[PDB]
Amino acid sequence: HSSGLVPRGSHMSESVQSNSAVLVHFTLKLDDGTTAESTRNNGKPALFRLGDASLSEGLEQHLLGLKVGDKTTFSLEPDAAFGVPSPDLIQYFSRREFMDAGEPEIGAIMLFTAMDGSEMPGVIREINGDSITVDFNHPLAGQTVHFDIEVLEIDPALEA
Repeated sequence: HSSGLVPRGSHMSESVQSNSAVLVHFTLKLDDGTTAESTRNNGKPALFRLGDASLSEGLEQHLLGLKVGDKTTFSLEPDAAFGVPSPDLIQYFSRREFMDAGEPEIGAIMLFTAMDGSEMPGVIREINGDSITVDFNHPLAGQTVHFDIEVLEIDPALEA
């Protein structure tokens, strides 16, 4: 063998792979310095799963190769992060469709049920009589995002 290939010592991956589940701490900040999301704020670490389109490819590319205990800080522009916002994700509802959901209020985040029963938040953008405008774009669409990520564990095992 001429590869530099080495049998892996550990029972689990030693560095993040294309399909790893990764327990992390993270902070995600916007250009103005505000914190959009933090594991501190959530109260607990997050599970980042590579290889199933739950993460952007740009985030995945910065996680690949990291080992437990590694910290990385980096920024992503929208095309590598949460994309730019699309006018197609602005949608129109009748006020009566909110009959059981709560009064629409400008700027509120409301939850909506999709056809397959998964839930999606939407932000109330306009209220004009019977017509309610809702924006379903990702909340961080269009933003440059600043990540600070620390790898806690790779492929955590089920507990007995």
